[PDB]
Amino acid sequence: KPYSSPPTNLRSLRDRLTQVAERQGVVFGRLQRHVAMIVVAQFAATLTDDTGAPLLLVKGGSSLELRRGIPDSRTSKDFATVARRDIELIHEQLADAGETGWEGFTAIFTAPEEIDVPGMPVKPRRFTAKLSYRGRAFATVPIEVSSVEAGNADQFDTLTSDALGLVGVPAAVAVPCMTIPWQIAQKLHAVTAVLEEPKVNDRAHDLVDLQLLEGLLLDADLMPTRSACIAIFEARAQHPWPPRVATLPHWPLIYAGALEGLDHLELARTVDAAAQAVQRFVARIDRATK
Ligand SMILES: [Mg+2]
Ligand SMILES: [Mg+2]
Ligand SMILES: [Mg+2]
Ligand SMILES: [Mg+2]
Ligand SMILES: [Mg+2]
Ligand SMILES: [Mg+2]
Ligand SMILES: [Mg+2]
Ligand SMILES: [Mg+2]
Ligand SMILES: [Mg+2]
Ligand SMILES: [Mg+2]
Ligand SMILES: [Mg+2]
Ligand SMILES: [Mg+2]
Ligand SMILES: [Mg+2]
Ligand SMILES: [Mg+2]
Repeated sequence: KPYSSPPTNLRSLRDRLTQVAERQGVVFGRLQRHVAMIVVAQFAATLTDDTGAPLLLVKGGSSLELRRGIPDSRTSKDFATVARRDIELIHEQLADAGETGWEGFTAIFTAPEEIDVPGMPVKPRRFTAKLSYRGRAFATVPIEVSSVEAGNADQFDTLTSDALGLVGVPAAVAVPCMTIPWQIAQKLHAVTAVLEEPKVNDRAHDLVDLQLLEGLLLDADLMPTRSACIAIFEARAQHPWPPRVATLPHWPLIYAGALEGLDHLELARTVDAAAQAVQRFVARIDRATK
């Protein structure tokens, strides 16, 4: 029933993914995008400095899937990371690791294009991972790499998934990840940001993530989160800490879009409620002491 040898080719792999998808309540595509992200994360985890410390830490929506699992988290198109070295070192090293492969998987990485963010001197970079399995093309994953800010690469947590084990690829998955205080600081800053005149802030989906993150924090001291929020808000030097959590006019339907699939969780069902929940979280963080 569980597979004793790895899949011999892509068809047998897709076929096993679909049997696992139905076997436990997921759409085939969500599970496939998740396997592709696990594979990309394993390529990123082979990038070590001369002490063995990771060079890339996963963040954003990919981190949250790993933390909570597929059923209890938002679908994440992006695979975002924070590097502790320059991209040119990062991009060459991924192509290397992508060529060596991992348990049948191989990857090709398009060229990094700088993107524009006005609060960071070092600009973020986006490119794409074209995955293959035993030679045959498998999936395409957007990647976002950005620079360290304050101490957000100082520590990491190491998350695992057993998705690939279900389809008979037994090797352990262990992905270094940005810690929650810094995920909270970054999403808080992005969700309360006011942008330049061409564009508007569409990030109502971050109000879901911030409610998930507050649960994962549980009853821990918030002093590390407060320190991290102070640090991100000062370094970027856009709007000040503590921010006001403003709802924009198109956000009701975007927010409702970000809740798809999460009926079982205890989350605010409307955007106004979500904003309030996030504002009380902000007030909690700001009051933290010793
Ligand atoms: Mg085939
Ligand atoms: Mg299926
Ligand atoms: Mg199966
Ligand atoms: Mg460097
Ligand atoms: Mg590219
Ligand atoms: Mg710091
Ligand atoms: Mg650590
Ligand atoms: Mg963010
Ligand atoms: Mg505290
Ligand atoms: Mg602290
Ligand atoms: Mg105001
Ligand atoms: Mg909905
Ligand atoms: Mg609704
Ligand atoms: Mg609170």
